Amino acid sequence: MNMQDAYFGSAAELDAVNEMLAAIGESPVTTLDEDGSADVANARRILNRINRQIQSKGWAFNINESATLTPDASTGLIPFRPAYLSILGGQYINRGGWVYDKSTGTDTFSGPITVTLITLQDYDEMPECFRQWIVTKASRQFNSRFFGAEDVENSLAQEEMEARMACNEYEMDFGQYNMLDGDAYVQGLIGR
Amino acid sequence: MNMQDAYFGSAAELDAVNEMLAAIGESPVTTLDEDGSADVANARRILNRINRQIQSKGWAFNINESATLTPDASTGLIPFRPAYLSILGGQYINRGGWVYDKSTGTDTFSGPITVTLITLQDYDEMPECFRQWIVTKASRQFNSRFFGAEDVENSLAQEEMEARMACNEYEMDFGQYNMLDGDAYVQGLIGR
Amino acid sequence: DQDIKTVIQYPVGTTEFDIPFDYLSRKFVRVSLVSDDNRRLLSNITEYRYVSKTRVKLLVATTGFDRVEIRRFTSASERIVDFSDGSVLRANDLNVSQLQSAHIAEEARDAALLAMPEDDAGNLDARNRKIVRLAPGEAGTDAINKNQLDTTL
Amino acid sequence: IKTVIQYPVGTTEFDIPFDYLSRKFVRVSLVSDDNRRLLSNITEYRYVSKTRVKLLVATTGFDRVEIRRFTSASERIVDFSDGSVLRANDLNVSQLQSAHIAEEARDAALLAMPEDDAGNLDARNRKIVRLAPGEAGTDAINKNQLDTTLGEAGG
Amino acid sequence: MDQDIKTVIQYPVGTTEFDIPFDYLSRKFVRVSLVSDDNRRLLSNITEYRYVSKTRVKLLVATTGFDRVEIRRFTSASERIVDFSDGSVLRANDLNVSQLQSAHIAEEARDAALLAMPEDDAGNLDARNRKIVRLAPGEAGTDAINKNQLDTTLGE
Amino acid sequence: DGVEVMAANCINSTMYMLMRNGYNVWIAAVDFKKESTDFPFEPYRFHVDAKRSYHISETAYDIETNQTVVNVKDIYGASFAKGTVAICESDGKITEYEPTGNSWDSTPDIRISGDVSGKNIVIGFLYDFQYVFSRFLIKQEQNDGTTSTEDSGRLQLRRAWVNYQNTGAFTVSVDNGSREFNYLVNARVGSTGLRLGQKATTTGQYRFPVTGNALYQKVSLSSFNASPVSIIGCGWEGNYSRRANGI
Amino acid sequence: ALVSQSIKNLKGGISQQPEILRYPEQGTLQVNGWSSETEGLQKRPPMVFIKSLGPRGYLGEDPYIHLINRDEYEQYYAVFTGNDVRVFDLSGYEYQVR
Repeated sequence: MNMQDAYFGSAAELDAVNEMLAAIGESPVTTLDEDGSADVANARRILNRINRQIQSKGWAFNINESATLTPDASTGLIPFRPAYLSILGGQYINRGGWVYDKSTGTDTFSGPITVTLITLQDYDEMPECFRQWIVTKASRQFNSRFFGAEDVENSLAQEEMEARMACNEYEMDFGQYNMLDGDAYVQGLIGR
Repeated sequence: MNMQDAYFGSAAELDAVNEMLAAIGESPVTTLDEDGSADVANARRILNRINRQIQSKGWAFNINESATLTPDASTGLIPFRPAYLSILGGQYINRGGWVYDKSTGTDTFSGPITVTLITLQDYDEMPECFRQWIVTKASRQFNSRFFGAEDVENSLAQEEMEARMACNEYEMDFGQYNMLDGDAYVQGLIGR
Repeated sequence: DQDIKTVIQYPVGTTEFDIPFDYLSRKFVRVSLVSDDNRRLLSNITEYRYVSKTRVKLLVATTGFDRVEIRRFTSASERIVDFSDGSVLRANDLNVSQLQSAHIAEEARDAALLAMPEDDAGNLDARNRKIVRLAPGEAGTDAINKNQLDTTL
Repeated sequence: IKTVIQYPVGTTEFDIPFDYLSRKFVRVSLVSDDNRRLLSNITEYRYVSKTRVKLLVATTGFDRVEIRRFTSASERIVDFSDGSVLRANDLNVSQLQSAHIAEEARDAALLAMPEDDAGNLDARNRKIVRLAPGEAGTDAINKNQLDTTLGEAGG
Repeated sequence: MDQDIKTVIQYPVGTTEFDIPFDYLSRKFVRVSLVSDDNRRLLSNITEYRYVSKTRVKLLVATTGFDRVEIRRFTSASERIVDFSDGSVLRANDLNVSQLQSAHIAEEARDAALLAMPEDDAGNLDARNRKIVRLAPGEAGTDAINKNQLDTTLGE
Repeated sequence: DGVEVMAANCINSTMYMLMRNGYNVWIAAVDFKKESTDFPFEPYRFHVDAKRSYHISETAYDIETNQTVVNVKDIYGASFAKGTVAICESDGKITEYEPTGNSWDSTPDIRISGDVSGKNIVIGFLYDFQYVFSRFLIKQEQNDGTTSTEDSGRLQLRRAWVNYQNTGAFTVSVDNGSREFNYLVNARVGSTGLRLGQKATTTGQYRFPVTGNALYQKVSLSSFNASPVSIIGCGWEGNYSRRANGI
Repeated sequence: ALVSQSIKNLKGGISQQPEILRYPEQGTLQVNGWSSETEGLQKRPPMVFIKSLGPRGYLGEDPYIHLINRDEYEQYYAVFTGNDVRVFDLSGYEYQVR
């Protein structure tokens, strides 16, 4: 079997959990049982939380500024799904499990409303730089909660910082923000 | 991959693993396929992860600003293969395993689209300076995860910093960037 | 055959439905809202949730759609079981490894059986259905549409 | 098509051309253009050898005897267990079950109209029975429409 | 491509380098063909095209006379890449590749099954803008007719 | 399950003893053989209870049902109530053959599968080797010769390990008040000991995750296999975080 | 911090004592286990089955059994039932007694 003739890829979710366990020196796991092994149950729970937490920060690729929400058909209630990491562009507060206008004291909407929305995404559906930050941050947390070594925590603290910088540069490279022509107020002043 | 001789693609990768083993004071191995163990296997996993981590940062040689993606013939879907470390220069976000457009809410493309792409490239076909950095960084990460010594990590931290500088100088020598005649905006101002 | 287990369609009007097949991963299961003219794939996370291992609940409205479809689509790119040197060999991993390939192959067989089959007479049976689209036939023995017929007329 | 074979009636002994992992995967049925019925093991037929079977019941009213392979994906022929010695043959048979199901899927596609070579859909010199009249021009047209429209033009 | 088909892709002509959009276990399983409406011809490795990288190929032959470039996966069912023998050490790579070969064959069967004419959502057979080649003459009143009969009845 | 032991007397290593079953009475012996097997053909000891070697007759195969019928009563001379009968071939293959229904006295036949004919199988009942650890607490050696623990502050133990000499693919089970996790110890993939033809010797040490309060984590072992097991020692590690120092 | 302890050998046994008081070596349950001197814990050797002596109650409900060990060739296994005496050898053969 010549590996150079073959190109194949494994599961991204399994590798992330598998890479998290290697951070404390443990052996790899073949499958994501979630019932037989406590490491898989503990690791995936931490990985899901870190993945959800990082996305909720708001980046140029997961922020949708033209998202619309249809207000059902019979009643104006819009379901405030728990998947919505943040709703911006207006004042909406999830008053009772439904979207609340919070500017006009109403819970029922006649027509679709445009909002800035961040919806939860699968872990494998992220840029590679963001995936590395998610795994490194989760493994660093997974050490402190469960293993709690000293030299491992110090090493992972530097690794998480380095991965956060790589995501920051990708944020600027993706957005290409400008303080003269991309700025919302200076651009008007440039006109002559 | 080495199309000239498939040996070079496996001999080089053998030395990389055979060099991270020596980082913790281990006798060299001869055949990678016939020596499974739990230490060589861990070494290759870290080397693979470190390889794409450094590549995904973006360098003057692995960035293709004129890369095109052909969107099928009948349909218009571009598969988002995992080899695409970072697709920037536009608004493509990997919506559902395919290439999205964000700016235009569409998934199907009529014709090929140009975009700045970073493709995952094999370890053996990297610049020698980057090959040294990948191995040195991987061996340092391979120490802390499994061996976790103290004086070994102190020495490896210096080597990784020293190796990173060599890549930074080569990145500058490769691109020979200019703030007068290579600059995208001063060039117009210099015109007289 | 009518023993197809991977594909099932329920009429709309109920919030909860049962998955009639077993699956290895939740992302191998596809839930869609199907109508005669429109069809859209309900995402996970937002659109629906799993009441239990074998039952789902729709969190969206089904207005404009006639049927709810649940279909198994296993992917071979995403391996459920990955073997690594130095890791404990378990018979469960070997069983699941074989199961994934069988699941994909069974999906292939169900898809083929869902097509139009030939009856026992040895010729294709359309079962009183009408063939649509069907780009015009250029060879002599090719099937024809009325656009070929109308020009002939 | 390897997984499906049909034999004319008149003989009690029939061969099985395809290799099968289990005797339960093999399906023996009596096929006629009008009706079709399945045969249960032991009671309706018995296995003369590994590759041959004999029909105990009569074949009256049925033109052909059909033998088909239907590998069950739910049940695994090779059950891997700990404390039992693993064999290379056990691994080989384990992959063979998935390969057999794929072969049946390819054959089942061949019974219908699959794509041949450069796209298109081929009926291997097989006519299409039943079918419905086409509402639109793109839709296929049955022989009744041809007979009426060109029969009136013809006469 | 699309959601249902993975092993098949067709690119319009206009460039020399093309991408392989699927994972494969051997380079012999990747088949590159030049496709047009009238005809379609297969390309051999080395002589006609060479592997740029593990997922990209460059074709050396001229692409004139053809409309599209198709890359398709053909996993050999008869020939197993990994053969297990007694007395040999069991490795994870062998288990991974042996599992994948069965899986890759299963996908190829799935794509072939889905390429056959399916029933659509409306409830009737859907040819998907593909002409039905071959086909036998229809005798009964409710039968699909070929163009031979259409031309035959035109004579009178 | 309902086997009563009477008159267990041992000469040298061998330990002879008589048993009642509810159907029959028999004499059995327990021998502490080291690096040896009861029968020449078997590869290893085949740690299966009530074991004996049987040579299946050539005629005991049916083309119709494609099964090799073996009678438990005809080979043992007795009848058994309950248990998992394991039939071991020469190559080391082992298959468990739980009775069809309502004990073995009612249904004493075993179907097997493919043609076997004369192969000198080894047939017996599987028995469960179970051992549960004591609570993983901090133990002080003291000076008067007895070991004393400290229980002033809680201890969150994080990982544990087990040392084994050879073993035969046993399993480790961690149970607390709420859930129960199972970890299986066996030969590692890509190991010289693990070969396709031969049995797995699997020497080494295995580490498994055990998380929670020390007083509630229960660690146990179980084999239920025909393969021998051999556990040497164990260990644990966790976060103590004592509140007040002991004078 | 991370504190660890190791139990070198599991010679141990079983303890009915409270978990705080019992030694690390002693366990709570041990069934079908042979705690050897060299290997810490082992599965007990298999029980080999030789000969069947008859139906239940053949030896009486509550017999008195004595083992006779005279020579390497002859070993007699005498059983005193409620109202009868029976003699067996270690090979399972039964000797008539008058």
